[PDB]
Amino acid sequence: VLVQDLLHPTAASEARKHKLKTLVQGPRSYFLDVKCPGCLNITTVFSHAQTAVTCESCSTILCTPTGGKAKLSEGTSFRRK
Amino acid sequence: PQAKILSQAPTELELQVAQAFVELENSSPELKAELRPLQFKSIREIDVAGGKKALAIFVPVPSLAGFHKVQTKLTRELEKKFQDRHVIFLAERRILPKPSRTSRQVQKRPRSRTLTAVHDKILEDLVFPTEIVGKRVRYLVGGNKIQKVLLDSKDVQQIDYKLESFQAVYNKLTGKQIVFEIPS
Amino acid sequence: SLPATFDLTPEDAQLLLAANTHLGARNVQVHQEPYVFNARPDGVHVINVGKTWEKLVLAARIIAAIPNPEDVVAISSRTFGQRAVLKFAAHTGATPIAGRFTPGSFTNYITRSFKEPRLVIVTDPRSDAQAIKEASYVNIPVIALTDLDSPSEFVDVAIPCNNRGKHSIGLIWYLLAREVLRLRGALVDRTQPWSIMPDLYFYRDP
Amino acid sequence: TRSSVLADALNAINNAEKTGKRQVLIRPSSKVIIKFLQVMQKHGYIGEFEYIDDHRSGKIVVQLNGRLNKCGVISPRFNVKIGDIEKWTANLLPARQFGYVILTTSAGIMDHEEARRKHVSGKILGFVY
Amino acid sequence: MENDKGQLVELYVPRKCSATNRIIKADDHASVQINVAKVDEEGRAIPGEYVTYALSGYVRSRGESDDSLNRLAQNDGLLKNVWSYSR
Amino acid sequence: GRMHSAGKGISSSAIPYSRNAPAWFKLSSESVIEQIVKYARKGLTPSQIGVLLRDAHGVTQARVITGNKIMRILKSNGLAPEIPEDLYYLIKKAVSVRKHLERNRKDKDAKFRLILIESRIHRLARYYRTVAVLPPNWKYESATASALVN
RNA sequence: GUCACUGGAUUUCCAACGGGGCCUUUCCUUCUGGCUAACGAACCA
Ligand SMILES: [Mg+2]
Ligand SMILES: [Mg+2]
Ligand SMILES: [Mg+2]
Ligand SMILES: [Mg+2]
Ligand SMILES: [Mg+2]
Repeated sequence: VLVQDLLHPTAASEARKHKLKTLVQGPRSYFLDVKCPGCLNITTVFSHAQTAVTCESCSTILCTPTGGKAKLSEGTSFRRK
Repeated sequence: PQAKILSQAPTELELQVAQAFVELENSSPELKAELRPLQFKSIREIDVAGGKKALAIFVPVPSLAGFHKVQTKLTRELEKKFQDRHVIFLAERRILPKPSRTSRQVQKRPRSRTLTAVHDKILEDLVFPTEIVGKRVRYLVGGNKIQKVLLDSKDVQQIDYKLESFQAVYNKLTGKQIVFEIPS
Repeated sequence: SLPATFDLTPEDAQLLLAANTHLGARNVQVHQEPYVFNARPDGVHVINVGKTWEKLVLAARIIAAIPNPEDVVAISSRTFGQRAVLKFAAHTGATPIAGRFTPGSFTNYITRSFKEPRLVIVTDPRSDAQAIKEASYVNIPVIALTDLDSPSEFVDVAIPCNNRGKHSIGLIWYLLAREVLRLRGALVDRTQPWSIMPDLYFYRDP
Repeated sequence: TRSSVLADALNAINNAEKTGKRQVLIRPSSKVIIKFLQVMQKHGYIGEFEYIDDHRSGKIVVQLNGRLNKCGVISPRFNVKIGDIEKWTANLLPARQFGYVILTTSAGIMDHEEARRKHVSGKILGFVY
Repeated sequence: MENDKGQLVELYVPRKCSATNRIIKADDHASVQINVAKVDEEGRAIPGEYVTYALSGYVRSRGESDDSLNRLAQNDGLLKNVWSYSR
Repeated sequence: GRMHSAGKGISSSAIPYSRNAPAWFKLSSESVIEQIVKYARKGLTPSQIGVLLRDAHGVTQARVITGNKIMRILKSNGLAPEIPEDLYYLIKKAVSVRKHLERNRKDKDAKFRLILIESRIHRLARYYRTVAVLPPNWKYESATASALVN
């Protein structure tokens, strides 16, 4: 305080800050890849997705929406990006 | 195939590169069928702080997405076939002047086609892979300026050695001055 | 400008952790955040003793270069810091003040406790604040033993210790006295520890 | 809603110098912030400054050395006849011998000493000292 | 402050604060000047020889006399690994 | 802050700093524009379209990867509606409120809010009238607009 | 030069300050004119 590097704040305090309050703003949301074991098909779902997602067929489920990150349903695998 | 892939009959280097292109067109599962549609307008030579010279190949615009699919391949074999040179692909972009009471033209003038959009497209082509993750501009206490370009961390190998080149590529073109940095 | 002999050394880092200086306050403060190393589970903050040490050295550096060693005033109104600052007064010139500072000491030339120090040292800025405040009226610099929660106002060059009590207050004054004797003075080869036991600075009571 | 955005800039600056800070984050940025900061730098009333690129309007971080008393904006931007510049400088500047009223003229953002030498005038912009 | 022919008027020129570079007024009585001793190799601070700083009352008032010493000392080569330019 | 209330809420999307990318997706825009027009003919708005695309299909944002914002697409293919979905919902709400005011005339808060809604609508329509998305008159009318939602 | 007024800069100091031209993707279009391309691509005033 009274002198500091604003151009290079630490990545520890830039991560705890609010979404819009980062030195340049950017999203905190990610995307997933998900399969249920019954189909080999891969479906890519958005972390906060508002739509209850199904894979290409079979209307199992994938996620259910909430006020936060969508809730992935039961046994499923999810990678990042 | 020698003089036709050129378009505007000169010059020395371009024909030299043209014969280095068709040479690579000999293999044709891919490396021919993909390389033939892509021609280029011309090239320029620019020195670097190191003894290696820079070879900048001008590209017609919308063809520019074809040289992108190859690129890594083509700049790999071009830096092989012409050693001691850095090979980069820049699209030739029309710049229309800022309209005024004196220089003025009908049909408005689009945003791309503006001097700043073009110089902001040069920085994007010079680096070609490794998307720019930010920027700054330093306004120096003596009155001059330095664009700090922030390059990605992925595949930054494809560039790392050419960074003092890109710099001098930009300075002979624009008149401006660059620096680079990486994420952490 | 600081030689590698001045570096921490394991012997000293032993005395500090044994004395438990490194244990810091639960409520931290905004000005004392740099001296924090990390927080323990169950809300106990670990002071960074290397920053503790180096400050101590810078502090002892400034006590030194004060031309007359009596002018330096060591103040504690706390009990824990009292027998501490008397000893600091005995080795270095250092006219001390233990317990009641009495107001109007640095102002009010007519008082009997009148002083005109060129430096002040303070164990607890909270409890001693009367001295810090008067100090701010006469242009007097101040050294401070500070916890994580301590008033930063009108204190230059703080030494984070523990200051909740026990041995830390005694150590930091002890180590303070030790280092101003090595600087200028006669101790001469800091390589060897001190004849004086650090338990000479401590609180007594029964 | 934001109106001037120059006036937000010179405010965060003038607020920071006074609190003893050495650096200030401005937002948003704009050509006129840039040019103002430029005439302030070139007389030494700030250090260097660095534009940040967010894809929208930009930010700036300016380094403050002290030595600056007030930097301020004049809204509205009044049309200033050429002889009136004398009259402006008398009101809002601490002495005849230093300080700068900074204009915006067909000859470009500058200070009144430059505009005096270039014999130009226009809308007034702000002051600095 | 120069005068007509190159000549020094203005009976005195004040000190400047090391942290803020703000003038230190004659009546500023919370202002402080710090004298840190200079050492020859292996201790033995040199008498009469100081690395000195001056802080303004504002800063000592504001609670920043501490962190501004650190930034200054490290800069002037007193301390190492204490003060941090990024947060 | 908020137009028609005191709320200062900043809750919003932060668009990433990217013109291009995600470097991973590479699904060939004409492939997404296809999926766009499908949901268009299915009777969806640009708003709920880009959500369905963002949730199930990846598709971070359609302005990126297709170079064109969603509504523009529907217009070039000719799925553009009469009144913007902006207006469409405001008038929807306003009509939905007025229906409630008919069976309850003693609800004053309802009478208050209808004013707020219709105020928003006349402001919006003026805009769309200025940039000529709507005819030089238009002018939402309380009685008539019930059929404009249905 | 009279022992504050006045005459000149030896292209060299150092310095600033301001004005006009060009070159760099760039002075648009039109009108008149000059010379020319195999009916008036070009170029120049
Ligand atoms: Mg405890
Ligand atoms: Mg200067
Ligand atoms: Mg707000
Ligand atoms: Mg309101
Ligand atoms: Mg209102």
